[PDB]
Amino acid sequence: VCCSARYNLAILAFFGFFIVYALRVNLAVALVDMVDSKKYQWDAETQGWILGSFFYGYIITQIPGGYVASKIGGKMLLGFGILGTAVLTLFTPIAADLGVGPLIVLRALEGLGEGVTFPAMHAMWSSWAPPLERSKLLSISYAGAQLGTVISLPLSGIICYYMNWTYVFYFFGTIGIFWFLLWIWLVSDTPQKHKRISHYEKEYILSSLRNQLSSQKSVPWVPILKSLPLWAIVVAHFSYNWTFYTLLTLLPTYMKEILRFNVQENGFLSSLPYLGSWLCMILSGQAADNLRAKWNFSTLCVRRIFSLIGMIGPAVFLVAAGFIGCDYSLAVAFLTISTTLGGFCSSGFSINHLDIAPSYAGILLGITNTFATIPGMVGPVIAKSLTPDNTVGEWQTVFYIAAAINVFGAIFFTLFAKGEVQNWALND
Repeated sequence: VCCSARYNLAILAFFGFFIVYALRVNLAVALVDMVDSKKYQWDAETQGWILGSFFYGYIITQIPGGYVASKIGGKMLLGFGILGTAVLTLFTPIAADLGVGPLIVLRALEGLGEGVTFPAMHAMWSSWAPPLERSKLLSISYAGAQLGTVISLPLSGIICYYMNWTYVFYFFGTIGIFWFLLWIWLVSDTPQKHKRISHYEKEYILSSLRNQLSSQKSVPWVPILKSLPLWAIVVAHFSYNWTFYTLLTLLPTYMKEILRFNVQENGFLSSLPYLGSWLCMILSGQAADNLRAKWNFSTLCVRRIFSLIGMIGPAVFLVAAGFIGCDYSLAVAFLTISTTLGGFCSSGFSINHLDIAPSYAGILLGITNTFATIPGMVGPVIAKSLTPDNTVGEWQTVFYIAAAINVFGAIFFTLFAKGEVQNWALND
């Protein structure tokens, strides 16, 4: 039944991430319409910092967000993070008028508010998803970001065409509040707290989670930081984020500067890879859960297979993108194929935090994001320093580096990953 309580939560989280990512993306396309050459005379560096200061706040509140979510539950953290994002987005037109400093402060506040949503959602699923249904539920929850980017890219441009650029922020921000009103009303942080959950569904979920939750009184920080299986996930996530920062920022820039294709202006062709990623995310979660449920594959084997696919497969196409030459059509094809194969990581390492320690998945995902958000802020300078002459060979070297990092991460995860609850997560 589609209207079951846990899938209702999954759909609501899907739309929450859709809204948050649409809010995040629409700035990148409203900016080009408001900058000069009233219009604001911000150069390339000022625009880059306006865009990138979000992550300097996004990084900070990952581990604290996970810890607080494990202590009190994720409902309020997620709801208020997304509400803060929306409300602060509503003020972007004013902050732009005060000046660069106020706007960078606003973006940093958005990042701080938004840092807790992912660890909070993991800590929320640690109480809602039965072990043999995590792949479906988490995939449905996190495909919202992909669909949000897909819908935000063209619709914001349409709004700017028919309305002033401020209405983009107004529209998405008010939709954020209208979603928060549903989140406050329809969702609870645990099945025992749910107001409408049927008796047998609660019994089913609690019975499924009965022997995986922890009896411990306090977080095992030392075991968490000492466990090799966690560092396997960290190494996988860092490599994945580096590879996809490359794929979705540098490769479009490669097409812009070397091939002169200007994909950023086309719009729809830019959203195509995200649509493919959304569809593959959902279907690879479905297939990954079926493999564990019906065919009786070991969880670790499924994680290994899907991580190897979703990491190594994109590497080959990313490397090929440097050899395609003047044909930008096949460059777009490789971008789309790589971003589509990227969906398997939604059932690969991206879920393994719950697998190795469900009771502390919030903290584990907080640590993993704290490590994996670094590439999104170190890549700009690396690319700037690796392509001084801006020729095909330098971009080929950049793609070689990205593919090498991706393959090393995939191999490390394959070697050192685990798919069963660690003993340090069960009892003192």
